[PDB]
Amino acid sequence: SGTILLDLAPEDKEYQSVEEEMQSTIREHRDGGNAGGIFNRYNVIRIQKVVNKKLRERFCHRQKEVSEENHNHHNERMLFHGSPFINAIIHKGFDERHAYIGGMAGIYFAENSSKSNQYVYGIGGGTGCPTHKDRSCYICHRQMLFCRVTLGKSFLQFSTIKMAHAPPGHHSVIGRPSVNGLAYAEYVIYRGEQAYPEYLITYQIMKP
Ligand SMILES: Cc1cccc2nc(Cn3c(=O)n(C[C@H]4CC[C@H](C(=O)NCc5ccccc5)CC4)c(=O)c4ccccc43)cc(=O)n12
Ligand SMILES: [Zn+2]
Repeated sequence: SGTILLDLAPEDKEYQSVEEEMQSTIREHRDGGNAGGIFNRYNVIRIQKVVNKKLRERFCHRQKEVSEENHNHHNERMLFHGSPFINAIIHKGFDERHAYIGGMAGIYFAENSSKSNQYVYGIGGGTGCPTHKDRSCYICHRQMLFCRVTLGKSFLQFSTIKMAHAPPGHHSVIGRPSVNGLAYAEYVIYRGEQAYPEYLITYQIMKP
């Protein structure tokens, strides 16, 4: 792989920062918690920093190109990603060519941890955890990524993003919340090199 995983200690500001971002972005979802489960907070088991020389080279190369195409600003954002492919991603990086066989074009990120949690076991939560088939499992360890995402010039729309590529002049697409539209933001990129899987978070949802 070339990937090293570095464990962050709970007493480190960096761990605490990531956990705070995860905990403070939990929101109530319009499915009544069906996809991701019913919870008010997570139990964070472990937070690991993902290091891979080649993946970083690719991410930094693309970031420079995007910066050049966007008035010298790459417009990086930290965003959550949840999907059943976390293990592949930390070793091989993001690969947009897998967007079809996954269930979708595009790689999707959320600014709310709880939105990404809805997707960890699949679209709509799939059938939940492998062991108990429970989308609201309080026992099984879940994983999500908190990633660096190069957004460049973002195309904003108040509708669900279903495009094949970013529009001309843009590097990402954001589906924006509105009245009678989306409830939470979703961020899409169309090239794997525009995201780096920086933090791997292992966690449980907690029963209220
Ligand atoms: C509506 C919606 C809102 C907010 C978030 C959200 N998140 C997802 C996550 N998700 C997803 O992005 N895909 C497409 C990806 C294509 C890249 C692929 C990947 O990089 N694989 C790595 C790799 C490298 C080499 C070799 C093999 C593999 C990961 C999945 C999904 O297909 C997906 C599938 C199930 C659940 C969430 C998914 C979706 C979404 O609709 N979101
Ligand atoms: Zn379970």
